[PDB]
Amino acid sequence: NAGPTLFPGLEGYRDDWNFKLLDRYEPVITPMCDQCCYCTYGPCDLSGNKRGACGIDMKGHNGREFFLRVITGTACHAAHGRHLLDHLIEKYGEDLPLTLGQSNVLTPNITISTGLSPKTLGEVKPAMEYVEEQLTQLLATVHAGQESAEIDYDSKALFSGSLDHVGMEISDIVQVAAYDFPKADPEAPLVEIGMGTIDKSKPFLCVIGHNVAGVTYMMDYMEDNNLTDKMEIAGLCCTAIDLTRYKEADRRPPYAKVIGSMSKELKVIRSGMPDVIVVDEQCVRGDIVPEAQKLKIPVIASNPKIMYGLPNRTDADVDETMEELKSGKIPGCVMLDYDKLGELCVRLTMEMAPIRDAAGITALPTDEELVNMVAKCADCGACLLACPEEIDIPEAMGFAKKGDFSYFEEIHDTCIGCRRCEQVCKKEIPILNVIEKIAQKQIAEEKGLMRAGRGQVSDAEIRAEGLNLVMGTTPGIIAIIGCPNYAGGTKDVYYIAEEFLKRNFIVVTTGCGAMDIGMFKDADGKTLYERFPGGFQCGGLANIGSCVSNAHITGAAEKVAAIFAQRTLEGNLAEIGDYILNRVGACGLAWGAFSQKASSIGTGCNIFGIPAVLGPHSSKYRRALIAKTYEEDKWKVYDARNGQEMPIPPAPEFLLTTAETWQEAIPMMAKACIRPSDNSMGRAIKLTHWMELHKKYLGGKEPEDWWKFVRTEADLPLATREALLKELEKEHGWEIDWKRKKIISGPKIKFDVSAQPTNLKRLCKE
Amino acid sequence: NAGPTLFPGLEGYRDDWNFKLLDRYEPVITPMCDQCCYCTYGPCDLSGNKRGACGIDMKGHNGREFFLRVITGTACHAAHGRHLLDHLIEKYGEDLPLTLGQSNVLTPNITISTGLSPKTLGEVKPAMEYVEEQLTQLLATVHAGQESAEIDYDSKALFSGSLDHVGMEISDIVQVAAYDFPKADPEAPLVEIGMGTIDKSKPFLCVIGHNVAGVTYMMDYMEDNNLTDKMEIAGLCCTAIDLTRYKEADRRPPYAKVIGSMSKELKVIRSGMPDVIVVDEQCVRGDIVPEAQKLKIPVIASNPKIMYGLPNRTDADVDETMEELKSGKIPGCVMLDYDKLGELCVRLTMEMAPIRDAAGITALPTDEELVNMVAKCADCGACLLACPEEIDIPEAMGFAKKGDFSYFEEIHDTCIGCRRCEQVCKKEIPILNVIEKIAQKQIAEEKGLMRAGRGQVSDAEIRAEGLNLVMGTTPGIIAIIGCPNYAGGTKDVYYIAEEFLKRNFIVVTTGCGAMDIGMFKDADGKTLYERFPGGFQCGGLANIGSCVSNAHITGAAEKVAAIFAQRTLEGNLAEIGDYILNRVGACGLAWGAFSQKASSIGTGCNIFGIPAVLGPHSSKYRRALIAKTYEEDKWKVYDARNGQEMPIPPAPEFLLTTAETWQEAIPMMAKACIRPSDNSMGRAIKLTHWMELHKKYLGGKEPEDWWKFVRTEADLPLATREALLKELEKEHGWEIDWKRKKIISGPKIKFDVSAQPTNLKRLCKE
Amino acid sequence: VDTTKNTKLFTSYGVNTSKAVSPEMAAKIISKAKRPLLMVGTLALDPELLDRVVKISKAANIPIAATGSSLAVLADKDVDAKYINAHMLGFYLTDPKWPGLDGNGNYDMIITIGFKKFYINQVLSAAKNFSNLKTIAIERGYIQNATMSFGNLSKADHYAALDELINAL
Amino acid sequence: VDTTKNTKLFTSYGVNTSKAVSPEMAAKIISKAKRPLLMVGTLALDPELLDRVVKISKAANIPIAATGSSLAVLADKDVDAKYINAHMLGFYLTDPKWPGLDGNGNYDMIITIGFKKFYINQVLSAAKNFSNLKTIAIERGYIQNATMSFGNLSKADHYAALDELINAL
Ligand code: SF4
Ligand code: SF4
Ligand code: SF4
Ligand code: SF4
Ligand code: SF4
Ligand code: SF4
Ligand SMILES: [Fe+3]
Ligand SMILES: [Fe+3]
Repeated sequence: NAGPTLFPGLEGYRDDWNFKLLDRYEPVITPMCDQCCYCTYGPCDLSGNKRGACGIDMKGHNGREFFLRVITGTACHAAHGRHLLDHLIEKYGEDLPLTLGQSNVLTPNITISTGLSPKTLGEVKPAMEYVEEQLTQLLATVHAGQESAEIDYDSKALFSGSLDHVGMEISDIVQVAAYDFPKADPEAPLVEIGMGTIDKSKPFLCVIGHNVAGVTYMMDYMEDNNLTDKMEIAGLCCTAIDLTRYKEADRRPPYAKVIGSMSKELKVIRSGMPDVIVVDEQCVRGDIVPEAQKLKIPVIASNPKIMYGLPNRTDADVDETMEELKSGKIPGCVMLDYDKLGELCVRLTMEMAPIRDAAGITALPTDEELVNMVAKCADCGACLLACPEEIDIPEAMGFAKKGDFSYFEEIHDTCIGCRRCEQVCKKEIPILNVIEKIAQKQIAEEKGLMRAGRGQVSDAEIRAEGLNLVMGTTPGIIAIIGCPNYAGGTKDVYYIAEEFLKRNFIVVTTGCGAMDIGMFKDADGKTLYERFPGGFQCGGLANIGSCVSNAHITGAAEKVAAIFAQRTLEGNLAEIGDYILNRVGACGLAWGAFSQKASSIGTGCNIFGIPAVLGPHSSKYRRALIAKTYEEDKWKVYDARNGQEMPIPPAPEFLLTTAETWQEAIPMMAKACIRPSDNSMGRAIKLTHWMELHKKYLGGKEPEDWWKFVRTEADLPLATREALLKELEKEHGWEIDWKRKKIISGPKIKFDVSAQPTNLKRLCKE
Repeated sequence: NAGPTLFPGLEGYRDDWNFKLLDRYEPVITPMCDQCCYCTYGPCDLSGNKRGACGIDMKGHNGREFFLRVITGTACHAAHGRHLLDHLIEKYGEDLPLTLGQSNVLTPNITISTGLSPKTLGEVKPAMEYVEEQLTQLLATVHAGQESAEIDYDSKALFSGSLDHVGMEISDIVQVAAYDFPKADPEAPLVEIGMGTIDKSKPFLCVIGHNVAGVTYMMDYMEDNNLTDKMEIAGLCCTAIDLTRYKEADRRPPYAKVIGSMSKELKVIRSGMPDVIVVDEQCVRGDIVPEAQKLKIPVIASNPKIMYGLPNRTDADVDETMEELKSGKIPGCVMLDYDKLGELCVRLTMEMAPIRDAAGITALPTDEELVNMVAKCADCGACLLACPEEIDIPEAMGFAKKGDFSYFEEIHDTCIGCRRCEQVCKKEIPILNVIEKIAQKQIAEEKGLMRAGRGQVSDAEIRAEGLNLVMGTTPGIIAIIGCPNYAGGTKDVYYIAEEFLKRNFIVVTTGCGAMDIGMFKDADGKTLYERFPGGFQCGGLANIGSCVSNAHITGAAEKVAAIFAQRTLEGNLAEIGDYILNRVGACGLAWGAFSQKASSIGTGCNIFGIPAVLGPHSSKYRRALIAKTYEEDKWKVYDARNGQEMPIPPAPEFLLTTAETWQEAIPMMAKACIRPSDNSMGRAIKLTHWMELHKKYLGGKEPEDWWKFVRTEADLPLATREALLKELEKEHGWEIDWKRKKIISGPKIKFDVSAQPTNLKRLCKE
Repeated sequence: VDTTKNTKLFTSYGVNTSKAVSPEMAAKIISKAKRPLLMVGTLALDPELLDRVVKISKAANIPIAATGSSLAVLADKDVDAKYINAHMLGFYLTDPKWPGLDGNGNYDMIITIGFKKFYINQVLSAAKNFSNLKTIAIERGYIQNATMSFGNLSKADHYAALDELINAL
Repeated sequence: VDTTKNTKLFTSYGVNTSKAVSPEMAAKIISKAKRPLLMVGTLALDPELLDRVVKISKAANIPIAATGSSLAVLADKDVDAKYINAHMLGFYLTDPKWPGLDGNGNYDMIITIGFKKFYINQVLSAAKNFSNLKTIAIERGYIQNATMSFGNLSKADHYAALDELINAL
């Protein structure tokens, strides 16, 4: 019954699938550095594809470096999962059932890799152990003198990507079950988001991190003490999404808020609004303590992965530790006991509010201070050179010197609040505070709504959308996910989500992307979550959840194959990815990808035949997967009906690439959804959206290669079918029958309703 | 009964022990690069201890980078262990007993971390799972936005080091048991070693790697087919040591040979002697395939961690795959099936020998070719700039142009055979082949003996040496281990081992160090293994085994505390390391450390209170642990008898440092063995060796600080006690009683036979 | 304008870096090319640079590879521009057998302009290490991974330098 | 001898590198130091360099920190040399409160010679990033992590340059 790969090892998918994917979507290596500094024989200059002292060449090393980022991302989601699993089993028992909503195929990723269909917390243990076991084998391959072939590091990376989604799945399903998160809910409640949503008069407990476990005790303590309306509790990064999913299965009104993405961490701290900061792990700034300290904000480290060299008070009495923190004797402490954490953070917050108000703190510079520091600028250009976004700060200073703050006001949203610029300013100008002071107006308006993390896509939704997706009449699944390291501001994901929602694609989002998507409103003052329904449906926008919830996106695609197509999941990744690559239109977008976790997630999507567009900074990961559209033999598959080779259109033309601007990204994503098995109506529809979006965002003319995706007159966009038939005859020489208006000759690929395109020979009838 | 740390997490040893170790032996950060290229916000210029865009400072990042090397090394030994454990359990059953020799404390490292005392293969599973679980948590901390404090990355690194020795222990005990390796054998057989020991007329199967599992099938096939005397089977790196430990528990004559360290890999290939090469994993060159191919040497990849992008033939028939390889159609293949591997490698070897001989191959350039290529040298200096050892090749070429090959002949032993120089030579001179051609004479003389991997130190030996080691009368344990990235040739470890063996220290060695130590002979033509007995005894030299056997070195020190001192091991690492740091004289030496594995091993020794001297290239790891000898308050501990603070001498003065030359290393190592609890005779003895070695290798004068280790006249070296008492009075002003010749005043530290020095307050009686 | 005095970098890819050229040197290098390509970005492209990109294309008759969404503004201009993703282009340029944008083969000189420095340095890292393709960056910033490049320039000096280059084509 | 024309490196630690100085510039920098230290290595120290190390110490009256096993050969020479491990020294030099080798405090100018380039560059990486200590390398190789350094030199030119420096002290 099961596929050929149960609990596979590193080589499991190598020859059967990965190498096939890698032959078409070729690794494009762009070194981030020309050297390797892994061991003492080095560093080695690998410029020009030279080999290191150990023998590995530049391409091999960069494959190795990308592989390292992937497994580091894989380990993050896994470590997260292991901690939730152990804690949750210890608190609620091994027999606690996995209640994730209306679905019978509960853990697709887990089932695919292990053949197991866990129904309880304890039943998930074997999958978690498998992942941890594989990660050790994978980290060992990063050691000098291990793999040297770029292509084999890529196969190892793709494999790790499949593991990442297993670990992410484990992470989210156990917390969805134990913490009563929404259950595949199309009507998950709208949560308020943005630095402007905070009630400055109330004490403010700010949490930054990923593991929501400790925060649940904070919230339980607040509810027990009737503090939910007296103080504010809001988070940054994933913990913000998960904490606002807590006990929301019944759709009760959210009482907590969400500040924003990782980009808001230094910005919210500099604002001085937080009274207490509690950090957990992952995507947590490394300068939080000294920054918090400037504004008398105590810092509590609640996870061993980040202790900041702070004194440990895990076994100390709460009252005394609170006195040490409120008095400012210590800037913060480590508190690893959850029972003590809840009370400590909430109480310290209530008590810190008055203390900090009495301190007479002026977080940002006064009007006078601003004018003075701006006048100090020497136009030396250092800040611009050090800015990761290459923002022209010297120009903004120049204009601000003469009362034109429009430049600084526009900079605010593009700036990622990293303060590299401040460290290089010889006049010691706190550049970030200059931007934030000038942006006060805009910040007060930073108020949006984000629909809570909904969880999985239900089997019911898969049955409703399965056929449509496969024929192509539903143009595809658009997944907007990932980090906020955008190159042009945070409104990009909004415009993109909107364009696609209006054209009726299925849009799902997670993490920082889900957050920013809800930070803007239209002329009527409505958010996209308000304008479009939250179901997994055409024209629907669903915030799947935190970054670990990305596992439900590949999970949904996997369920299309398992439920609609009735393919076997158990130990059968290759068949499932192959099915998706050939018949399920979809495209991911990680417009501001920055983290190692983003590389693993994207790589996981890739091994399942799902392409992804990343923002320009992503070019720094070192390895893209792009196909040569001009090489005929790169576009042939088998027809499972007979084993004969058959040609396929060049779609998608990549699996992992970068786009420069959001305007470019849109048409690229639309085109990326075209699939070999689209039926005639589906293709016509996909070609309509793509050709239209290409004209709208790239100059007004049609895509030069639009004709490469036409098998018959029925594939042609209906409204302009006439003019198009003309172009095919006119600029391509195709023979047309103007009586019935159809194509006689020209297409190199024929339409065949019964064809079974596959990259796997073993699935063919020979 | 058990200590406070069973199955500890990352923070387990942080406050109780690691931070105490780190306060005295301070992290010394020497960046290998001034930037960080971990994520897309970067790269970040961290020069001047600036902070990256994420907030982490330079020291934090370098702590993070060292930590990454450590966990990568930890994962290598662990992945190795997991593969042996699964395979061995599958082949011999879970109930197979761990037969490791005459010992009752079978797995010290495992017991310390887990409280478990496994007696069978299956009983080791829980420890292996623990390690894999922790490695996932550790790799996740390498992710951007996790830990930012250098000191906390160091604590996390020390913890990982303890894990590394757990994984190494697991690796070696399961193979010692299942493969009948020597059982703590002082008379393990001498094995021939060196490229000169090979019988060129016989077919030669060359194996490079670490996991011996597949090689055992090769050897089983040879024995079954009466080929042990017809062909040669020899290895490079650890697999060479383990394959020559195979079924040696009964001391049968070795029929296999050992080529050498990782430095011999390209050298042996260039010699053309190998007929077939089989690689496994770790420390395997990345250019083996193209180099082997030049001389028609088929390559077989037998481990998924290194597949070189080669075609997979795991499921193909042996006969046909052999035809593909002998015909040269494919340069090599992947063969992951052990049952097929044994037959395939051995048979291909027997069959390749004649084929390659008939080919008429001339591996190295002829006399004429050598003279010609040498005359081509332009003295452009490129090779010298690119040489990791900064060898003056242009000078050697200059002299060789006029018939003086003494320079090239001396270069041979210092050269690590990495060929970086060849890649930068514009005249395309195969510099490495020039050195090897000229070194033919010397290579033919490269014949030594290495005593086989003996395994653990038995309880009997611990009882025999325990007291002596603790009083100091046995000057200390000297561990010569690690890689061959030496800065001045491979004879250094020999001279060092000898100096110490003659002064009656207990010398143990492993890995590449064990190999080179046996590559030289004295005026009588005898090796150190022949001149000194193989027991764990004063004046004894024992080759513990391959790199995973290093676990028995910390294991022996741990058993001194468990058996001699009767301290509890279960979940009690801190007490054990503290005991060792205060009372067990020892010092490791990894003179040519290069690998990530070496950093983890050394870090593991460190957390157990064992200092280690590394070669100069090791400065590239980025973090050393050195104490300030001039700061009084860095040298105080508690007296467990009363809880009062007490001063201790500055010994050891570091935990992890580099030495530049072997002459400097010797006295440093001797001094490093001095311990606070030495009794009077012990101290006198340690001071004798150190002061004498310092005079012998560093100028003839006494160590300026020798007087800092004198508590009473009885601590003074007996032969020169007179003159010394003079110096103390003369150059220090101490009051002497010349009648009985003793010290009246001067020592800042008193002798107290009942004192209980400890860095752990919790162990004191308050 | 002196376009070679400032070659500061925040971070480095290593020991290999572009040679800083003057406006006249760049003009001569470009005129000598047999089959040049003008690779245009969008994120650092402003109206002033757009005008100059058009004049360079015309003055030297160089086809334009409109990357990102630059074709959005180049479309209503009298130039030979065709859309192509920068990452894809950076890859294709390393393939000797690529038919190119007009089907007549690859190019012998790539001229980059209008890109953020981090993005073009990455795309260019491929050609730099895996091809012998010559590239010339004419941005207001010093580009390490080009064969040659202008040094860091004030916006005004950039506009001036490009005008000097145009006057020399 | 021209000791500033060749500053080639195989690999780089980054954008920050030492300023190449001439033999006369090095002489002036060293004479101006109030409390200089001559940090001597062993692996690249030959008999010819040993003789020059002695003359520099004497001509400028600079105490010597004999690292590695250099004291082995400096011991029978008429100089003020004291043994200290290089790694330890590199660490201590970054501590303002270090009493130094004679107990009279730290130094204001470190002169390095006789080291392999990779080792001294590493030891020096600490002072470079975590101190404002000035260092001057006078090896036959260009040292990136020193404040200033000679460029790459042939052995003969090195010997000549050191003689010119000595004649200028
Ligand atoms: S791993 Fe290889 S390429 Fe990297 S520093 Fe070591 S020898 Fe050089
Ligand atoms: S804080 Fe903003 S302006 Fe400053 S370097 Fe970071 S992104 Fe650029
Ligand atoms: S670094 Fe400071 S002084 Fe220089 S241009 Fe920027 S804000 Fe002005
Ligand atoms: S991890 Fe931090 S220091 Fe490193 S590249 Fe990313 S932002 Fe820069
Ligand atoms: S092969 Fe030998 S001479 Fe050449 S770079 Fe390597 S160590 Fe130096
Ligand atoms: S790189 Fe070649 S030509 Fe130049 S000095 Fe070395 S051996 Fe001679
Ligand atoms: Fe996240
Ligand atoms: Fe080894």
